[PDB]
Amino acid sequence: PVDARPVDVSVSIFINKIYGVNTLEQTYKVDGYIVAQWTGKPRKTPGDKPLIVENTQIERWINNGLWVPALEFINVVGSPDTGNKRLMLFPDGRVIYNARFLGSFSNDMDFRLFPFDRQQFVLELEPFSYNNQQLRFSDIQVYTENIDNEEIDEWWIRGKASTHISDIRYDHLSSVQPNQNEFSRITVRIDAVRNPSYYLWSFILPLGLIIAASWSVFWLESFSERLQTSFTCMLTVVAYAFYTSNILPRLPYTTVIDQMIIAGYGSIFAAILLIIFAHHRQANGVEDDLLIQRSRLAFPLGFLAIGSV
Amino acid sequence: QLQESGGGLVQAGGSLRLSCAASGRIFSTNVMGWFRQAPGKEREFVATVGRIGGSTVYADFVKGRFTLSRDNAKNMVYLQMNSLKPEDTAVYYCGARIGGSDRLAPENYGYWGQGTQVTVSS
Amino acid sequence: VQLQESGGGLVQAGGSLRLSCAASGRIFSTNVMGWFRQAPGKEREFVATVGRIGGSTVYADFVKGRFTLSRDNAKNMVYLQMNSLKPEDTAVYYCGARIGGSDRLAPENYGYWGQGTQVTVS
Amino acid sequence: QLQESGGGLVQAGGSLRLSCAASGRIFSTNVMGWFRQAPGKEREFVATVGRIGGSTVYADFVKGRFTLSRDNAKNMVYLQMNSLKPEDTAVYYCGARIGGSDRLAPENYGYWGQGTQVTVS
Amino acid sequence: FSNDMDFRLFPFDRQQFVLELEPFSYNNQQLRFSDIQVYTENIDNEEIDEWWIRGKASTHISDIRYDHLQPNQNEFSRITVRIDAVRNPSYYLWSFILPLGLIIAASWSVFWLESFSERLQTSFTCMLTVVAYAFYTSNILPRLPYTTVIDQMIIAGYGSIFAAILLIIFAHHRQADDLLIQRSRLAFPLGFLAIGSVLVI
Amino acid sequence: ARPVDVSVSIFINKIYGVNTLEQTYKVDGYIVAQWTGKPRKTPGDKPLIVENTQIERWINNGLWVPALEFINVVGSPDTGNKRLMLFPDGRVIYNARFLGSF
Ligand SMILES: CCCCCCCCCCCCO[C@@H]1O[C@H](CO)[C@@H](O[C@H]2O[C@H](CO)[C@@H](O)[C@H](O)[C@H]2O)[C@H](O)[C@H]1O
Repeated sequence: PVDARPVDVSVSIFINKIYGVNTLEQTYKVDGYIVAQWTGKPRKTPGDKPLIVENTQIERWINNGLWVPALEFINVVGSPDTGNKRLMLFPDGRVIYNARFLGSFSNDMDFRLFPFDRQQFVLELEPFSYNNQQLRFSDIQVYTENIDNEEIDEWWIRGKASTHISDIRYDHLSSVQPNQNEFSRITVRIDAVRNPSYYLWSFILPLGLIIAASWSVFWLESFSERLQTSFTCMLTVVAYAFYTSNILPRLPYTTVIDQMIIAGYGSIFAAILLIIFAHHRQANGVEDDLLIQRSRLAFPLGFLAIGSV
Repeated sequence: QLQESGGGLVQAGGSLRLSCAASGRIFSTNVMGWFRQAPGKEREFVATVGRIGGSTVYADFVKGRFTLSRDNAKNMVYLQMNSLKPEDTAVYYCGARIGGSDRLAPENYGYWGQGTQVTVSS
Repeated sequence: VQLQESGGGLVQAGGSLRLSCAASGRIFSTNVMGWFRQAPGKEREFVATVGRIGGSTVYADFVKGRFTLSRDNAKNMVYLQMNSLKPEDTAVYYCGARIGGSDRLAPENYGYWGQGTQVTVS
Repeated sequence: QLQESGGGLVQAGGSLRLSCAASGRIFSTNVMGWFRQAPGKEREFVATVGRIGGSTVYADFVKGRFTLSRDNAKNMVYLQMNSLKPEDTAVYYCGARIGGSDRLAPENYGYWGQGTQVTVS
Repeated sequence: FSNDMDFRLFPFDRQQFVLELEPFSYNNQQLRFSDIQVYTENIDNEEIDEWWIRGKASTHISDIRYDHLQPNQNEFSRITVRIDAVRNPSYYLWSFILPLGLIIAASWSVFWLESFSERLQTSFTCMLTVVAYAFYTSNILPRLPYTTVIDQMIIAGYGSIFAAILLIIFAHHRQADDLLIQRSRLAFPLGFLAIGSVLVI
Repeated sequence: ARPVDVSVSIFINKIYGVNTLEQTYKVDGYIVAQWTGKPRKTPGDKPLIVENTQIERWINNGLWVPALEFINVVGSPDTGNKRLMLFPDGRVIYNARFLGSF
């Protein structure tokens, strides 16, 4: 009439790589190993040595009564690709489960500061069917790749992997037995910063030269020259917008680069207005407001002013 | 701006009902989470809402003693604490999630209130 | 980047030594350092270096569990605890830094070699 | 340019060693293959190297009697032919594969040699 | 298969394609690799292939010791194969680098125009031509988290045309004389190639 | 003989991957189906959990687990873990993870 204590499960996760970020779906691929270790029923093994049971032989041991609880990735999108898997069965009842996995995982990702964004890649683990009165996680160890030089890396890892063990309490479990609606959850977090070198030298810098060069229209001598050249500048930003889009990640919001593109449109458009205004302002026909046309310094400073905010 | 309340001194095994009042630009109460910090020790996670509806995330030391409830109309959340123990003595803060993806990480919370002291004696 | 080996000397069969390699310059970490050796007439051959995954270390087939690589990232150093020496181990033990590529076992992917430390077993 | 040699008359059951000298732009002897053509019949494949290392492709009539080897030093290939029979009588040609996607197709070979006659009684 | 690949010198990069093999469950007390042999494809002509295999396949047999794991049971036998290859730069030199050079060089011809208006306006068409070319390249060349050799040329083009725009305006709006400093038709290509040389260090 | 009443719960984790031209989208979540079947014996006459491959073994022996089809799913959905909770009184709770294009 005395209940049995929960089965403690020690977990070790080995992360090989985090890649394949899909900005729109807020997913990312993770390749690694997962190790889970608990103590079950004592059993006989050949020569009383630890026994190794690999892959499809595991299901034969399950059919004959070996207990192997299903551990689910809470935030995995779809069924993960499982490679080799292994059971090490000890005589004293210990079981060690080791498996290779590759899966797509989901997370909350904010790319508004792109290309200077920071992300938190997480894996959440939880038993699929056994609550924390039957099965609980006792500890979680995480191991990651030893980086040599991160210069060629898309992401720069910062800090050691963070981990949590916590209880998830569900309000919609049919049966309502006292303290039978909580599950043990492992959470691992990997913090990283994007390597912005490629986006700084190939995207932001040329766009600054294109926008700056557009301010040279105010150094042309005739109104007709200032107007027709602006359209070449307008066409140069459109050309650059297409070059941007075809390479930058799709997002439901504008990034830093997207706002620079917008700022170039406004500047060029504002210059077209200023050019026309100065040439027709006086409404007399000799509209030659050279003083305002001498805003070759005031227009870039007005731009830089609006951008600071 | 966040403001806690409900703290107080209690004997071992007693109860409290912390309350957090939200005022300002918070879309809903799903963002608020309870934390605590004892003298010397670092601020640690206690409870907040889970990702999927009906679920709530509790720290491993809760052990079913505490419950998180909310009143989205009044923009408040309550932490009903029971079976309190001396180890639960600390300043209980109320924070608001900003971003990232770690409901349990204090690094991703801000707008902390002044806190409320909880004292359990024998 | 400059590397300087140390810890060599003479020892009898079955003895022990502790080699040290001090890194000075621009190094991202000690993960990039690896021990090599070259006996007279024999090529410079790989001995040990860190593994790709944490907790793992790559050892040449002749190590047979005798040597053990360790590191003090703070002091910016790696150590090689050599035990159960044999006459065949006599050689000049250099210290290289992986200069790229994906073959930790390949000397061609290492550089900034040191002056080397002599080890002789009788 | 290719030149064959080593043919001649041999008694049924005897052996011969055909040689093909290669000259010109030929980075390796892998592209070379042996063919034969009897009077009135079509030029049929005999032997050339296999795609993967260690493999060699032989016509179905060879039945282990012939062996293609190469001397990259002299830039040459040899066809060692044993257990010859009257059915093997033909002019044996040496060709160089000039692209295509069929090692066994004469259409994919150019630079043929004059050929060397093999005659078995 | 994954490996550490560095494409910064693209399209003149060399890569090491690696295969790593290890028993999944048995340490080197139970299962150890005794030898490894590798056989590759017999190549006819390499001018058609994207990569050129330089040298025979290298192999290694080492031991991997795992800390996270009785004594002497934490070590696994590993095979490593390495295939060294070099990219075929032909396609990228003729269709990408060469046309980009004619574009940059062609942009130096703005100094031979006999009017400030003509010099400053044609420069914008040149700028537009480099941007139109950056799209053509990005649409074909591989995606990376860093710049390549072609990406730097493109940046050099942007810098050349932008620098020329500043020189065209300075010459004309510093005095009232102008045409004589515009006779830098030789000085500009040398300064570009000069900087273009110190970029190769 | 009356019809079997099945109580269904559906948890939706994510809706993403809209394909505009094909008018499809991806949904990740769980489907829980409860219903009362025939009484049966279970270990210790307690609720029994059966997971994944062991579910099939139970069907062969007589357990009734009806297939619930997503009418508007495109191709076979990616079913992850699935579970049965079997009660002695006959109750069955089927629970399964799914990712599908709808
Ligand atoms: C002398 C002439 C100079 C011309 C200068 C022209 C400069 C133009 C700068 C364009 C800036 C665009 O910046 C734009 O900011 C708005 C308002 O914050 C953001 O707007 C968006 O986010 C905000 C939050 O910040 C939401 O509340 C809003 O509903 C949404 O539209 C856009 O996502 C961003 O694209």
